[PDB]
Amino acid sequence: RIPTLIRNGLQTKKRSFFVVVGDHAKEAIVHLYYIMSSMDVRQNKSVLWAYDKILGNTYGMCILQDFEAITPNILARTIETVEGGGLVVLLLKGMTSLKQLYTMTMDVHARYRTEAHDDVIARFNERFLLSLGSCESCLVIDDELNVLPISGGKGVKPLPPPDEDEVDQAKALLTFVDAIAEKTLRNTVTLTAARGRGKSAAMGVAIAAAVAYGYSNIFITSPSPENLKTLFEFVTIQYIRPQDAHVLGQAELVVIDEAAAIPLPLVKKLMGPYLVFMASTISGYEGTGRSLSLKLIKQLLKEITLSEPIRYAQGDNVEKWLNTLLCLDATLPRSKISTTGCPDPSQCELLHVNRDTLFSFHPVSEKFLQQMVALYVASHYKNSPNDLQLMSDAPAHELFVLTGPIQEGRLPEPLCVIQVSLEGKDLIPWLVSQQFQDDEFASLSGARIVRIATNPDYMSMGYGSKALQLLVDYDYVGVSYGLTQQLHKFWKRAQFVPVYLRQTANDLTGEHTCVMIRPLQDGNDPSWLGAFAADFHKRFLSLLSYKFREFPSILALTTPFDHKRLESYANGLLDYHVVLDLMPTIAQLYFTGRLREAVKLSGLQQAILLALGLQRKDIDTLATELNLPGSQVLAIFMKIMRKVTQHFGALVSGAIAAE
Amino acid sequence: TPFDHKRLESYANGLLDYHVVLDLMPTIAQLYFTGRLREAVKLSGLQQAILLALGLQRKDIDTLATELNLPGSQVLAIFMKIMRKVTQHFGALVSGAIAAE
Amino acid sequence: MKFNISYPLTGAQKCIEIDDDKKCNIFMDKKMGQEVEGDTLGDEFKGYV
Repeated sequence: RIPTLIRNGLQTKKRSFFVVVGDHAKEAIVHLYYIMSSMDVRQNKSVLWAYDKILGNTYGMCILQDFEAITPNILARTIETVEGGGLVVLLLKGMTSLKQLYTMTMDVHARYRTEAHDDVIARFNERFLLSLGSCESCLVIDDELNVLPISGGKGVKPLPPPDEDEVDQAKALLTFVDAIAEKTLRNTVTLTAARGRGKSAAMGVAIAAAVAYGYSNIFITSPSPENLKTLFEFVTIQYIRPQDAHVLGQAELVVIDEAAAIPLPLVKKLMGPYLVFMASTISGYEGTGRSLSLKLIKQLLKEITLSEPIRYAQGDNVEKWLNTLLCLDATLPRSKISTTGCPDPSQCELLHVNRDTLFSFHPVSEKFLQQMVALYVASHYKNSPNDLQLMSDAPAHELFVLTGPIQEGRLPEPLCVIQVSLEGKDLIPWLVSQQFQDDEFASLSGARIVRIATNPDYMSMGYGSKALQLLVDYDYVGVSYGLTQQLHKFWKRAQFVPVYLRQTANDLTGEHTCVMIRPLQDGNDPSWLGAFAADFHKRFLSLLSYKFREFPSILALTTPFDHKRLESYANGLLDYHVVLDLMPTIAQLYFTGRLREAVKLSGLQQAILLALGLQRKDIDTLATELNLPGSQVLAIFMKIMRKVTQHFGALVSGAIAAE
Repeated sequence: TPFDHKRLESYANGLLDYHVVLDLMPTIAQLYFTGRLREAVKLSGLQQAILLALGLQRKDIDTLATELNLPGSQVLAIFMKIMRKVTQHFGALVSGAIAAE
Repeated sequence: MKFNISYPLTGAQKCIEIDDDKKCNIFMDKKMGQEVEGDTLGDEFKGYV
């Protein structure tokens, strides 16, 4: 049966999607047991069960348990890991019931929706059914199917034999790479490709290929790590991360893995001192949008691309499936495939559309939303299906599009898009209460502008603001972005008010993330905005010093509350920086506190509170002095805060701790 | 403090160096907190935004020289001038006397 | 950190998955059977011990 078919698959170097749809116990569990025994690419298979750590390894056969919930990113990542002949068994609920399935049963994975209870996500199911149904490639086994026909397999059955599967890199390694010429030999190369293309392996070759003594010595850097393992394993590779990397200049050829992830400022400086190989993943989950990639490239570039996967043969139906399901395809930035495409000429028109557009397939259909998705996704530094699922099923998702000429069914492409995500009642609706003063902040509703993007050909038209206005047009609106003097004014010009400036530079952008709100209702939202804004005002000195970068908080622009915050750190989980900065409530408290503010009290981890807050001593340093095991430091800081408050006012603190 | 005023005048009116007045907040940062002026982009206490960018921001001398468009050395002069301006805004009569003696 | 939270009084066995790091940070360096203030879970646990 399928075991014969499995033999064909590994020979072809392809993988297939096996869908088990039915009762949880019936089709799903028992069949999985049977399949494990039966399907033996090798004896059986590894059959890793998924219901990030996994990538370096590969496995024969795996199971994805969507019965309750479907996390698409996980599905895509899992596929990339599977070896040749492997089967990805997708466990689904009863097929008839699946679309509606999700409600009480719900898509548990609804961590995209994040309503109190999980919901249906019909649209996603519909898209899924479309791709699945389209061709014969995926095997659908439904319960109540006494016998399932298996196209392909032993005997004559459907599956046209691919050639036995078993040059692109070689053409690339030294070869395109021999950078010597009238033009400079030293320059920057940028190889980009989808996952599993061999970018790393390609990057590894150059390491030895250049020999310490001989061709030359190399170097390597990367963002939050990324699998450094393949490149070096394929590799003198040594690794100092970019920031630490900023130290001294030894090497002839630098290689940076997925540089798009690294801050423009840091990246640019580094590229100047040497010759580099720039690698970046695109067209997949956790890849980088090609729209952004161009802007990034422009900053320079000799760019090259690799088309074929090392792990499987091209045309692998499993991979095609995920790409289509996930909407991996990039085409809109260069051009649309139609008479129109590429720049979007004409007068830009602002309009809104609902999620419902998702089901209908006619004018305003899957296509319109799909096009919007491609544009926003394309413009982001990182791409993720969570975004896609949210767009499809999540409630509280609203879109506005800026489109070029519209007339007949087919017209030119969209110039811009705005995606609003209601939030309230992640990012603007999780933190305002953890980071802000009102415990209640989480209760209201607002729409975060998760993503806004204007086609690069069209930018600086005012379409961006036009998009926002349309959003407001017919408690508040919010946005969180990496702070830039430039971006802030855009939002300020938008009518946003600066809410918060956090502590940690965006790992990717390198700028600190700020939050702003555009007050829609006066009842409490302008109140929360103003109150936070005022709080930030008090905090301003604290933040600037704390920043290290010590950037002053302009924000979009040219106490009893403290007691509550303080109690929250002392009595509860609120983090140190939230209370702390140079002097938010925490430093404020140290100034007042007679206690050990100094060697022990104040506000922070070290002298427990003071040495970190005042001194800026390291966590490790005070752990030794204080003789704490680590983690315990925070506990001590909290305890120190509690002590100071009690000294100040015993009765007040007791009540606060209580409620 | 009144002692701070004297120190501040010494930087503004005379040669006393920045760190002496400055640190994170000796008299100089103290002055920036109080000062309504350009403490931020221009005022405060230090070389950069002239005073604030160095004192608050910890921006490099080279960095503000470019933004401020100073030749170098001139930065200190500008910092001093900025300090003088802030003091005058705070109290004109007091600063005049201090400058004098 | 997954949680197997039991409720004496009634006999309520529930399981909670808490992925975000920041919340669980309060259980770190605490001893067995200590008094937990489940407000580092502003969610469904508003004022719990």
